[PDB]
Amino acid sequence: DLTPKVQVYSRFPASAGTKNVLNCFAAGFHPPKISITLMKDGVPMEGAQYSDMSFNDDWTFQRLVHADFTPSSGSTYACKVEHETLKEPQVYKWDPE
Amino acid sequence: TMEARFLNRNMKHPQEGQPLELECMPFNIDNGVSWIRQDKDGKLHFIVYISPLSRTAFPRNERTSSQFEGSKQGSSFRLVVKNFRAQDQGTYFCIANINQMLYFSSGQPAFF
Amino acid sequence: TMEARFLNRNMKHPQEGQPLELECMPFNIDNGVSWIRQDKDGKLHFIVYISPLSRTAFPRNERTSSQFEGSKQGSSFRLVVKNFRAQDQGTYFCIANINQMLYFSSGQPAFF
Amino acid sequence: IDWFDGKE
Amino acid sequence: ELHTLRYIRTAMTDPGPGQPWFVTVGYVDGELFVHYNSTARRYVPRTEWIAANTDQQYWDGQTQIGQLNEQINRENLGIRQRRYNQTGGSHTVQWMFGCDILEDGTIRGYRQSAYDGRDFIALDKDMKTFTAAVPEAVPTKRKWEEESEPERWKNYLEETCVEWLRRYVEYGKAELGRRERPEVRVWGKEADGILTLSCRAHGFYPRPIVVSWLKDGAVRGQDAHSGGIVPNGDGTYHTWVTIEAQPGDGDKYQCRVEHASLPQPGLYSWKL
Repeated sequence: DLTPKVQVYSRFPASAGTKNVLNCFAAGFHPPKISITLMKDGVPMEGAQYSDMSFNDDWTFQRLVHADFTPSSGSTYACKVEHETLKEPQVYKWDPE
Repeated sequence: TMEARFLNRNMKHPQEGQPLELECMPFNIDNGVSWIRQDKDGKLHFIVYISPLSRTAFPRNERTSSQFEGSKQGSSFRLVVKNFRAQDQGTYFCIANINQMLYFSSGQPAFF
Repeated sequence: TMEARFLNRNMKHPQEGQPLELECMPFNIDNGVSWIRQDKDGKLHFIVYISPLSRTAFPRNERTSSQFEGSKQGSSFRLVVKNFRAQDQGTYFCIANINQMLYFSSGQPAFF
Repeated sequence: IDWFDGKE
Repeated sequence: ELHTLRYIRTAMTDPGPGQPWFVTVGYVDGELFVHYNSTARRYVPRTEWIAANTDQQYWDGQTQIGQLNEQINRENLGIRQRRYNQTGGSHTVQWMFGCDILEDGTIRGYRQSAYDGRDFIALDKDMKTFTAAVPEAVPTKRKWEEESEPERWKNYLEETCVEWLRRYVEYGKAELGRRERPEVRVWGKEADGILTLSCRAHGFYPRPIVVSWLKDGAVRGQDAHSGGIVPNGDGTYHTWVTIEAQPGDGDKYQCRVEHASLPQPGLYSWKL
């Protein structure tokens, strides 16, 4: 399929109170138009940077969004992805530990 | 997809007594590949597993690392024959194990 | 070590339009096995991976039984073809992947 | 260095 | 000593709101180092070493090349759309080319294009003709074979590309050749009477790595669910592999990590 394959992770192994970077990586999709939003408790996180768009040898596109944050126990972090292949935006929750 | 050719694109058939290099470009290289050999009975023989770090794992009847050797070159896995023998004739396949998925390259016949 | 034959051992040929039952007893059972099918040209097709917990992995990542059914029973993995068709003819192999090592059962010809 | 593509 | 220089272009008709329709990016040894898009209209460095080893003439010439490619790709997108009798919608042209210096000292080169996710035209391995994957690419091939375009791109890939790749590998030796160890973390969660164990490796460099789940000392094969190697924001990489087991049975499994930065593979276990 040409739907986005999404993965949510942190730059370092997350510890409550220590600074880190939350990454959302979407790969293997087409067409390249896509929306990827990092969310702290359903609200878009601040300081999100969208990396340059590339593709693999199979011409499928990839995009990485990342944002600096301090992981808080008692806060849910997700990634919302919208694409033409999906009939509704898809949310991918982040497993902190 | 995947094919498995002779390294030399001019070579049609392998020669006796000389080395033979088999090339295999898999669509995914983040995982290793396994070389297998099918005989004339049709039974399948595992030859060697080549890892992405080029670290090879040979069968436990250890003596292929004496005969064949697996390596990585760029984005292509390579199986080398020091001496092509009569027992080295057969159909050679590349197998890629991506998640729980097996992908087979088109076999290369090494006969005559 | 490991063979994988028809459950029905009197039966010589698989039949059209009906299910077809294959049993596979591997020497190691704590790891899953894969059913693959070779054509008459020799092309190799991945059919299914059956896990030790009986959780099936089908081509293109699917977990859905559209045509095939994989399961575990005692010390034997079982592959059924719900509707045996003309394109399901071929030589069926069981593959066990233990410690980066592949072990193959002798193939079984399923032809009309 | 990059280089310019051909016209199709 | 495997080194690669790669350039990829994307020309879109539906890029998205506030997104450049034409984007070109370059990679040395997998690391992004140059970038051009149709909004900034200028080639820009993406690493400190490439900026620290180039003069303004370099970036001016590259920007000229990028703008010329913008115009050419606009027209090529239109032509490809019309050979398919297409008036509008989401259509994309992709280009991928470059050169590899492999560990045996040999040279490889490639230049392939795609239309709407599928192959369109490509310079073949002998670098003597162009191969059209679809009939709509046959006119282009004809034109490109009467303009001596195969030899032009052969001379680029076999020379200019390789020598500039050598220069880039010199400039970024310290960065490209560096080693960064992964921070590994084993985790476990139970649901529906199944115990999912996960092993995450964070922030490793270079990209090649192997993360295996051992059960009772034996490497598991198709029983592990891997996510592949995915990027971090800082040029490092990340991977995670899970495996399912019975409620309990936790001491049987180990995570093994093999990487260029670890003299011996790392072994990790769960600790609830």
